[PDB]
Order: sequence, then C-alpha cells, then structure tokens
Amino acid sequence: KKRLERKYSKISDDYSSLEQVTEALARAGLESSNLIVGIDFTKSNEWTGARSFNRKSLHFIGSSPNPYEQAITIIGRTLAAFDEDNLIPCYGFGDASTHDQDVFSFNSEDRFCNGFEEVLSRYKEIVPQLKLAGPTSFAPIIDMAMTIVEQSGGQYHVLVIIADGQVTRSVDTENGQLSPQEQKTVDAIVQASKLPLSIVLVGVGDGPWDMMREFDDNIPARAFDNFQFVNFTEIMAKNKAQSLKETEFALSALMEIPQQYKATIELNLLGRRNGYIPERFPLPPPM
Ligand SMILES: [Ca+2]
Ligand SMILES: [Ca+2]
Ligand SMILES: [Ca+2]
Ligand SMILES: [Mg+2]
Repeated sequence: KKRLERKYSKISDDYSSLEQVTEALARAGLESSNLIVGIDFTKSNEWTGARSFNRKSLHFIGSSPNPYEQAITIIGRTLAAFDEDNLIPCYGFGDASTHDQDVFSFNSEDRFCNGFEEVLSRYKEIVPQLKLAGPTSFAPIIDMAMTIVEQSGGQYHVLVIIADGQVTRSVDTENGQLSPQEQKTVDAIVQASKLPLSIVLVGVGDGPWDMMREFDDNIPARAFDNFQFVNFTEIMAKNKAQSLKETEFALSALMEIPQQYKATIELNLLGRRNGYIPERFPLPPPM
C-alpha cells in the first residue's frame, strides 16, 4: 500500500488531445461515471471579476452570461457524457445560509437536476435570492460528494467545483501555516482519497490560483492525486475559436481521470464502502 500511493503521488498532463484521453479512458476500462457539481457563492466573487469580467461580480446577472453561467454551459456541452443517468446532484456553498459549514441543494428534497439544462435554469433562479458570504472552504462540498459516493456503494464520481479559488487564508502568515478553512479543505481532500472520487476545480475569474495549484500538485498525506485544477478564464481568454476552447476545457478537466480511475481500482476503493464516512445533509435552497 506504501509503494502504490507513491506510484499515484502526482499526475502530470500526459495527453495533448481529447482523443488521446478518450482512448486512455477506454484502455483504463472506465464503463460507468457520475458527476456532482458544487458552486462557490462566496463574497470574493464580488471582486475576482476585476480584470476578467469588467469590474463586475462573477455572479452578476446581465444581458450576457457570467463566468459561472459560461462554465455550467460548457461543462454541460463537454462532460454531460460522464454522467450516465443525466441526473446531476448540484450544491451551493458560501452564501449566508451555509458560510463555511454547510452546502445547500439546488432543488427541494435534494432532487438531482434534470441535466445541465436544469443546473443553469436553477442557478439563474437561485443567485438573485442569495447573500454572497463566507468564509470560503471546500470541506462541506467535498464531504457532500464523499457521502454521495459512500451511499452509492463506491460508484466512481467526479466532483466538479466551479469557484474563484479564493479560499480563506491568513493574509500575513510568512511560513506555510494554514487557515482553519485551508486545513479543513486539505483534510477533506485527504479523507476523499479513501473513496473512488475525482475532484475537478473549474476556476473562474482573476485568481490568484497559488492554492488551487497546491491542491492539484502537492498534498503529500493523500492516497492518490484526486484533484485537478482547470483555469477556465485563461482558456476562454485565448484568441482561437469557441469549439477549439470547449475542446481544450474538456482535455484539461479529463487530464487526470485515467490515472485517478486506475488508482480507485489499484487502491481497492472502486465498488467498496469505506464504512466510516459521516453522512452529510444538504440544507434546502434559499426561497
Ligand atoms: Ca448522475
Ligand atoms: Ca492533480
Ligand atoms: Ca494537474
Ligand atoms: Mg471566497
């Protein structure tokens, strides 16, 4: 077990096209996957639109779609295939109703969204009724994903977190001493490597991204690299045509999935219950 974890320590970008990954996924023997979506409704979204979204809030409802609406739309166009039943569990976190402690379900009895159509539909209905708040932690959304996976009896899931990457940090700490939010988020990423769960951070807005890269590349304590960072605004910024960016997004999202899936098998997680994952209950959507 010691040697198999240092085999899956860090996962580089080992694929230059979507086709290479699609093939690597076949060769890996991936037959069934499900998506979970988490959306950052923290107040940082108010100022992380400075350069990338014209001094507006990333959650601003205008005449054209905001980076959250864009990401939901492009995830639906590129990854909807990887949810086998097209029912998407969708959760908000970091509004006044949840802060850094909970998540809320997009629909009432934690009814899953009917495709990315309803994820987008509901995002629009929900965000104007929210108070963007904080602090910012991924612990609750990762716990929610862990609970979904555990209750499924270890079915492979991909948690897609759309976020501005601004997790609460000690602005003056000189060494690498961690905020409570960082610490709990890291503990959650570590806990989640006991389960057949892949995480993909779809970054929107200006960054900075130092911490999302830390989560991507450098968490020694975890059983396998279960975290990919995708700079979605860097990709959409580029000069090339729309469909050529959609492809680059898809490649970047799926980049770590082949080795991650293999890890769930080699580490004896796929189709197993861990047994000791405390059940998390999502709050209802704000009304
Ligand atoms: Ca599903
Ligand atoms: Ca990684
Ligand atoms: Ca990576
Ligand atoms: Mg925040």
